[PDB]
Amino acid sequence: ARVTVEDCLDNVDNRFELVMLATKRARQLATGGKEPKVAWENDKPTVVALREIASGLVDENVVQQED
Amino acid sequence: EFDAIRIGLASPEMIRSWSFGEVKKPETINYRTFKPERDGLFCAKIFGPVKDYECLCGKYKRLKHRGVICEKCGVEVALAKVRRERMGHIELASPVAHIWFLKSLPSRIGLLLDMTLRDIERVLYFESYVVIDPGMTTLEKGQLLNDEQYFEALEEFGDDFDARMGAEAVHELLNAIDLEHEIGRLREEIPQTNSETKIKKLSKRLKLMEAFQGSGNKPEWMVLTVLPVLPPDLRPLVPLDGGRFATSDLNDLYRRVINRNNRLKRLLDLAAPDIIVRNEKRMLQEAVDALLDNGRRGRAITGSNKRPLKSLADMIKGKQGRFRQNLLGKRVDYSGRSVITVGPTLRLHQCGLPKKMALELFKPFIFGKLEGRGMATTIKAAKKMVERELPEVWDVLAEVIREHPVLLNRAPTLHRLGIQAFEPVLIEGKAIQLHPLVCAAYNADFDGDQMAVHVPLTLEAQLEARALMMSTNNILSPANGEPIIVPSQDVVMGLYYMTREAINAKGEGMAFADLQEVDRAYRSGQASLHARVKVRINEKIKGEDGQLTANTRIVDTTVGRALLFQVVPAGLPFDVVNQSMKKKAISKLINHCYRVVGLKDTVIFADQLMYTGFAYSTISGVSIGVNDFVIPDEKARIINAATDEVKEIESQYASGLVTQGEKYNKVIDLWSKANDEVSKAMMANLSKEKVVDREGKEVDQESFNSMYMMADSGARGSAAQIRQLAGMRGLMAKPDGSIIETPITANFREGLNVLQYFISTHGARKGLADTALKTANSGYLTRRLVDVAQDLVVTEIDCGTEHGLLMSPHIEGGDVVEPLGERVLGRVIARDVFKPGSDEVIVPAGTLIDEKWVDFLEVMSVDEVVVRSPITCETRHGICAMCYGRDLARGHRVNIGEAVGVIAAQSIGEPGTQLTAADNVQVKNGGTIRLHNLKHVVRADGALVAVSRSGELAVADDFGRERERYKLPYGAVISVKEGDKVDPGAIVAKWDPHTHPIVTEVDGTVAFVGMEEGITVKRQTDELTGLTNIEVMDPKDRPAAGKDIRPAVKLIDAAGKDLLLPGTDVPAQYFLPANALVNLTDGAKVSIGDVVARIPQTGGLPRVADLFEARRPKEPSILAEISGTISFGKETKGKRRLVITPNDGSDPYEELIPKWRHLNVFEGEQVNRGEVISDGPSNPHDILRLLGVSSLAKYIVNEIQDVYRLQGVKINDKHIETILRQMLRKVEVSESGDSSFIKGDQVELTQVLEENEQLGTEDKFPAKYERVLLGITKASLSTESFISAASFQETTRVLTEAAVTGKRDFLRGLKENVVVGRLIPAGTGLAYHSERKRQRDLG
Amino acid sequence: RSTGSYSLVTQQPLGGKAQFGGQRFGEMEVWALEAYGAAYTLQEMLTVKSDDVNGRTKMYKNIVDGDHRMEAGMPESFNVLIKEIRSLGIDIELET
Amino acid sequence: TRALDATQLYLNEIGFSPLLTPEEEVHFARLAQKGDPAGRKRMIESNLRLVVKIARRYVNRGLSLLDLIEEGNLGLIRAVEKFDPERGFRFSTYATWWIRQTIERAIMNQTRTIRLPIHVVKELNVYLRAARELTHKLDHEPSPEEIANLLEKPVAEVKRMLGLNERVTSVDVSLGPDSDKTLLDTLTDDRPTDPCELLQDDDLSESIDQWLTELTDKQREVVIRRFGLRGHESSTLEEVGQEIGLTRERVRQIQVEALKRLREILEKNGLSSDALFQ
Amino acid sequence: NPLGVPSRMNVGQILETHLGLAAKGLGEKINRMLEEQRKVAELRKFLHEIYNEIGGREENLDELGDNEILALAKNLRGGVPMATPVFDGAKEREIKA
Amino acid sequence: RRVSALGPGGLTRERAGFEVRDVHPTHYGRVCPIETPEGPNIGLINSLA
DNA sequence: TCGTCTCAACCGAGACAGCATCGTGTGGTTCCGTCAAG
DNA sequence: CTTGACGGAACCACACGATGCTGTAGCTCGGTTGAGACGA
Ligand SMILES: [Mg+2]
Ligand SMILES: [Zn+2]
Ligand SMILES: [Zn+2]
Repeated sequence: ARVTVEDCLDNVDNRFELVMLATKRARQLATGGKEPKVAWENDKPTVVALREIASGLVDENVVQQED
Repeated sequence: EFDAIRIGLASPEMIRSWSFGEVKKPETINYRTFKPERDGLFCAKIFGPVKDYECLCGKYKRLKHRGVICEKCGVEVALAKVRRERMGHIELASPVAHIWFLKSLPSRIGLLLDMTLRDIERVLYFESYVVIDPGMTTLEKGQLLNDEQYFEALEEFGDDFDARMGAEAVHELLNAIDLEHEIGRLREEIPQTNSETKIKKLSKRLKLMEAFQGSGNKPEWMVLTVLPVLPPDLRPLVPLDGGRFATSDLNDLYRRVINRNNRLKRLLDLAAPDIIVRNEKRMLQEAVDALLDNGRRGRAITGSNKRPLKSLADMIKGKQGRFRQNLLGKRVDYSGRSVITVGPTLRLHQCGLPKKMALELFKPFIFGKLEGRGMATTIKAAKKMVERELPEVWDVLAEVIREHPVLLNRAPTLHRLGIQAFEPVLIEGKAIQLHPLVCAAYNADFDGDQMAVHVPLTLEAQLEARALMMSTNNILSPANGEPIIVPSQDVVMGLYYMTREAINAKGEGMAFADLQEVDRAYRSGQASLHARVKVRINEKIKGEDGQLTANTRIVDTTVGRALLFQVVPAGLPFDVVNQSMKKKAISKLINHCYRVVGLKDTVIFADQLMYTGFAYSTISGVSIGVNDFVIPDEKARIINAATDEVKEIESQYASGLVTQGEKYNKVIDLWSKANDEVSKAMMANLSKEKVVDREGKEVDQESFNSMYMMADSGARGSAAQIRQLAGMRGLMAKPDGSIIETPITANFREGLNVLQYFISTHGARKGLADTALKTANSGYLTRRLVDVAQDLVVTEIDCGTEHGLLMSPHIEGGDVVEPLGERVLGRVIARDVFKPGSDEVIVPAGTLIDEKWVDFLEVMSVDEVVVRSPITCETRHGICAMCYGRDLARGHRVNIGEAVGVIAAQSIGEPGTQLTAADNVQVKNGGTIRLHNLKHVVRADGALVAVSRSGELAVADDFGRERERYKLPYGAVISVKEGDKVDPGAIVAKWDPHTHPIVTEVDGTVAFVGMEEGITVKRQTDELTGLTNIEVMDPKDRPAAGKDIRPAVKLIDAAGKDLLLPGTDVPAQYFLPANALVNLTDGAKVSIGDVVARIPQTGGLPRVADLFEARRPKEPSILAEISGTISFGKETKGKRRLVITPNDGSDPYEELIPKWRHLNVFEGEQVNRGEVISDGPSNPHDILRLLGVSSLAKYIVNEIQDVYRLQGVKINDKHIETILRQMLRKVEVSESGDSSFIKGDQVELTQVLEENEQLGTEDKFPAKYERVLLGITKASLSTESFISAASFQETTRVLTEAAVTGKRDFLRGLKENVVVGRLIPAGTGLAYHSERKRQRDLG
Repeated sequence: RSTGSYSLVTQQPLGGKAQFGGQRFGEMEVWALEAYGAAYTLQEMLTVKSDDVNGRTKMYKNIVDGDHRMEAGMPESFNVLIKEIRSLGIDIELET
Repeated sequence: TRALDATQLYLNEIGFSPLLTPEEEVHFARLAQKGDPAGRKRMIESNLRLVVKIARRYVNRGLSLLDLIEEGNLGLIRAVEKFDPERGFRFSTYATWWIRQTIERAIMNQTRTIRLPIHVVKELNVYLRAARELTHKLDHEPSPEEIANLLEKPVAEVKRMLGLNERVTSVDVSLGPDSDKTLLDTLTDDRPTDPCELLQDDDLSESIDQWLTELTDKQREVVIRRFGLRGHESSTLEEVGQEIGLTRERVRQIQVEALKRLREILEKNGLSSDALFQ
Repeated sequence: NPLGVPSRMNVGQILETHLGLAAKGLGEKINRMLEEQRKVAELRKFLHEIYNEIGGREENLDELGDNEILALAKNLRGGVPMATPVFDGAKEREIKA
Repeated sequence: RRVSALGPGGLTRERAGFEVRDVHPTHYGRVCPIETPEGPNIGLINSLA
């Protein structure tokens, strides 16, 4: 329910590529071409993007195929 | 976009092509109308229109034509921004030289001409002459001549001579200089001499010659005959109130040089004589010098004022020194300053924000939402409805408040935690509510300052801000392993008054069912917060990875410890919360639970702990009162006894027994003795200030008053502050350098008089002076300290080389100062560790030291650990992430792209505002003795005499770890033997800083050779037969015949055979220096090791500046060059020529020593390289010549940590290790063949040059190098950049160096990329830079 | 202040349009900004919030229309620097 | 050591200027009339004491002393260039009058940023001279009313003449000795350079483009062709009589009813006079 | 907050708030004394027992009862001021009294 | 009653150092060191007793 | 007997009048945009 | 759907000074450079 980046920081231990991944996910959400996986909880696309990053549902190859 | 950011020298023709027209009139604005004319400073034909889409005559006012030219005026109609694209030019009939190449600290014309600055300025001042292309003449082109000398040279030659003067001769010699062919003579003459002053000029000459060769630009392009004009939109001309105008001084100087060039044009066409064209060219020289700079030789003044005019240097820089206009001030949009306040009802993941600024900081977001939802598609009605305060604006605005980050930065910036990220809410009022637990990270108490907010526009910046500076990410401080979120006094007083061991209360010995049942029982009103009760705990342990076993434990916890484990979740044990809840205790607790659970559970535990601490502070009832400060009755007795003692001191001083200094030292240590005596008495009466009893007469415990609680907690303040409140205030010292002998007989409770307050105000004003100057001094040092460390990017994952550097704990003094676990936390291991057994390896890999490895090495007895340091890395232009430890905001390892140098400099720049003999060696704890690099010999009586002054006394413990380290000088006596039992407080080593004995190695009879009674020795007899020995003479008091004679006591056998020491061919003959006394006469049997003769023997801001500048102090320490035998050479020749004659390799060179410095070198001693001789400190650069890198780095981290430990802060050694690598990055060479003899380049360039030359045609084209270490004001001047160095250095020197350099630099660095606003390499720009490298010159 | 009128020597906002300006984003602010390992906000706050010509227009059009592309473009700070450097006659070209 | 300056060097260089009897200057003026590059050189290199004596009187001005000695020798060489020796008098007074004209031109062209012709700076000079004469007997601040009463001129005329005297100071010398902030970042430009203004411009352009595309075709054509908004020139119904409509009254009624339709759809869209023009 | 006394080295916060509590106690006492409608003899005895402490001096038995006593009552019902010097001010025992 | 050391013929803020920012005990009743503005200038701007 | 190695000052930062065109004010008609009138 | 009248631009001739030119003759601390000193 809250913004938690620890679920990705303890998984990938990188803190660099998830910014670009959530960037591309938020751009695909704001462009209106890709639907979000997790439902909206009265948030902006940033929270949905970081939740899809921390849940491990979208990756680099998945975002490249979605582009 | 753009690439290849280089600097090259340009021809006047390409300056003409960059120009758009020639200016020849001083017309700026007309006197009739407010419209400028043509051919002026504000012309429309050359630059463009003053308005948008209009012409100068006013014929075309449409929007269609963008590149069309009018018929009446020769201007091009375009936008209003095209005044900031086009420039003009000024035609120079005689070319004028550039004074930026001359008036700087180097004068490059004098170095390319092998001249000085005086003659090359005198030829511009039209006082001396200069000739070009002499050929067959007596004087060459580099000679000087006066007017009569040039007339005689023209008369004696007639032809083949051209005598010019000014800057056209400079252009002629720069045309006919042949810089591609003149470098060969310099390269041939460079090995001919081996000077210093001449070789420095030859080295900078070959440097500028190689720069002209690799530049690809002609040297004649320095002098210019086409000079551009400033763009007229950068210099203001606007109508003011009342028909006035607002102009800059650059308009005035450019108009002045325009009029002077017009007068030159009107004077050149009348067959003018030589004197007036010399005067006019000198006038144009001073005119263009006033154009480029101000305040050197022109000193031009304006009308009706006293301030000097502003040149183009004040347009490229402005004010505040030699810093650029984009670097001096940058007002960023979407900002605004406000005052802050604390909000305690908000979580860590949110904050408060008032609606009056929330209507404007979210203005493009509310415009997009209002135009997207479908209520108002316009923007002017949107502005009207957000300025009319409608009812629906909050309902349509609250969608971008809940889940939208904001930035907030303090306007005095101290560290990296001053900027943060939070989530606003919708409140009332005008000021901003903040999180309580982040003001300690801000270092900003709520004192009513001005804090500005920032809102980034795109949502990508919001996502990365919530990734980088959201408060659930930067929990750990960059200084050490303590968190930057520090609990303040209210939550720690809540945990202090909550958990307590009480004697008498209501409900003593009761039983509680569970934790929440205890919470119900405490709040009923019959149970106390502190009582001896009993309760079971349903605790869970997270020791196993992926399983939390449930178990109960019966412990003797109180009500408060049960309510403390009520808020603490099931990720912490119940035994760790059984202490007294001090500040450092709960800091270690929050660091431990952070390290074991990560980030989210830590930050959700933080708000719940803050909430229960706030509630338990609200329902608490402590206060500091008049009965809180207990005054003992023995304090007045101590004051009266010490007053009688100082009256005795004054009477015995007035009677005429002692001097002022002895009684002064007596009072300044006895008053401090009384001070800490009444201080520990204050601790005693503050600890024993509680009278309680439970079914008994009396019972003593800890006191239940707020002063003792804040003393034991230690949130803000220390134990030395309550002495001023209750006991004796202390001994404030005078700011002149002395101390005041009269004490503070009263206190703050009873009331001070005038005199004691007058003593206290001097120290108060001194402390105010230190706190006022320390902020400016810390800013002034950090403005270069982070400036040198802005090129520490990470671009490599794992190199593969095997190096490292040993890290030793601070064991100076009696006990250990810094522990081992407080220095290697978060670090990575370089090689395998060696157990004291046989073939026992813990781990053969470079794993990260986590929270388990620290107690794993604490259970072990290893102390000499080697971590992977970046100071011995193999990467080029950066630092790999495998060398850097885990000392970051995260808990895991660092990754690729982290700028590790700026945090390394900020961890030093942050606590910079908080700052202001050897008679016997005794041990403190019982430990074994360990000899480390010391050569000693046993004596006949049983003592141990050490002749090596490089040896250190290491006191190893019972396990084998070193807990105490001592320094042993030469000639010291070691009473204890190696490999013996331990003894606490015993004497292990004894040395006199007073006399200096001379121990011997062989035995037998002695014989003094070269001793004369009157020249070398003298029979001195004291009064009443007090001294009967042989007194030697001084070197200056001796005669002229015995001045070069040196005595030497030859040691031989008793039978008459020659006795020599083993190892060397020379016998063991001891010399007789001055001021010595021989105890034993010649011809007597003397044992080995006996004393032959007796020879008698700041801190803070400027200290850290001197160790960061790497410069020598006022009195440096001189060390011996090569390890081996140290002998004396010239004595009365003017200096001390301490020669070095080793056994392996002898060198003919000998280091010099001044006669003012004291030399403690013994004649004939085996002085190694690590042995210090002279008193005072040795700089890092100076040390870097004998030993190497490791001893220098451990000396640097020791001399940093000893001064940084006394304040209270803790800084890891990596934060200075990376900047030491950065200032060690440049090295020098000492061999030609591929480069010159003396040149300073980077070590990575020399490494790749050696790697390119080792595999090629020849065998070994490259040679060896030499490591030199630099400071923070010259390591950043050896960079290959120009605009990164044009911010802190003078632009007048670095721009001329770049202009003569011609180095095609790339976008490597950070200042080159933050001066323009393109993609930064350090960070998330790795994908963009890899894409640019893939699409640029690659397939 | 959300949007302020830019200056005459560069495209940085300032007062005088009946609105007070922002704070000084000097050296220590951007130093604390690049204290962490990030690179995108450092150029976003330097080419979108100030020092551009058409970049703020295309970014506002991307905000209004909704779709994001993040075009790089060319800032005007490089233009002010190349004019102030070519005023001294200095050859600067691009290889590409 | 030695002095690294220019004025001292100039003063040491002009020490070799001879001062003979007037017959030498008469012979030099006679030789300069026929044409020879020796008499003009001697007259330009032997008559600098009067030049520096003229330049020493005009000190403490908006120029430098090198400019004063340069206009002095420029006026001297312009005097001896077109010099007529038929008068038989001394040319020192002629060079003095030429140097006075050159220093008047230097005051006119090298003092204020706004340039001025001869007559306006002459009436400014006599007006400031009259103000200097009257302020000694007035013992107060000079007001334009007494100057207009003394000079027999209207008050608005002399107010407009004194309004040209701007006397602009520097942009770095701020108020007070501590110049922590200059005057470059204080005032802004008068033109619209805010992103708010250009943003409102492009949003209003897109809004009226959508409102013209949502209206009728003939109304959008007569609204775009008349004002020149949607890719049209600066032509009207008198120029579009052979393009859209022949009768001017018919297309004028069409234009005013299209403006009434635009006003009523702005009223129904939430746009009024008080919400647009404050 | 009780951090202002140990960290900042000023214990005058506690002494000033104690004298403020005493002054408001005396002010509420003279306010309820004026409310209780007592005679002027009780008011002058009240001023006598106020102005006869250990520190300072007494300036009583000078003011008239009808004008000056009512004037000081109406102008001291909203609190009373103290007069302490800087380095020889009020001791603690008069504050305890 | 402000006693400032700045202005013409005096020491400015950068010219103070550690010389004029300290007090001598000859100021007994003359210069009060508990009256100076806080910020970038403490010690050189004094007050009158 | 001379080349090179320190070594202490030097400098700079955080008037008057006349002559030859001249450029927009000042209308001058003329074209245009609009206002009644059927 | 037609017709005739007035106020406001729109180049343009006339013009009134007005631009433009010309002749009288008495604090702490780091890079640079000139100068003394010692050995091969
Ligand atoms: Mg504050
Ligand atoms: Zn035009
Ligand atoms: Zn490495």
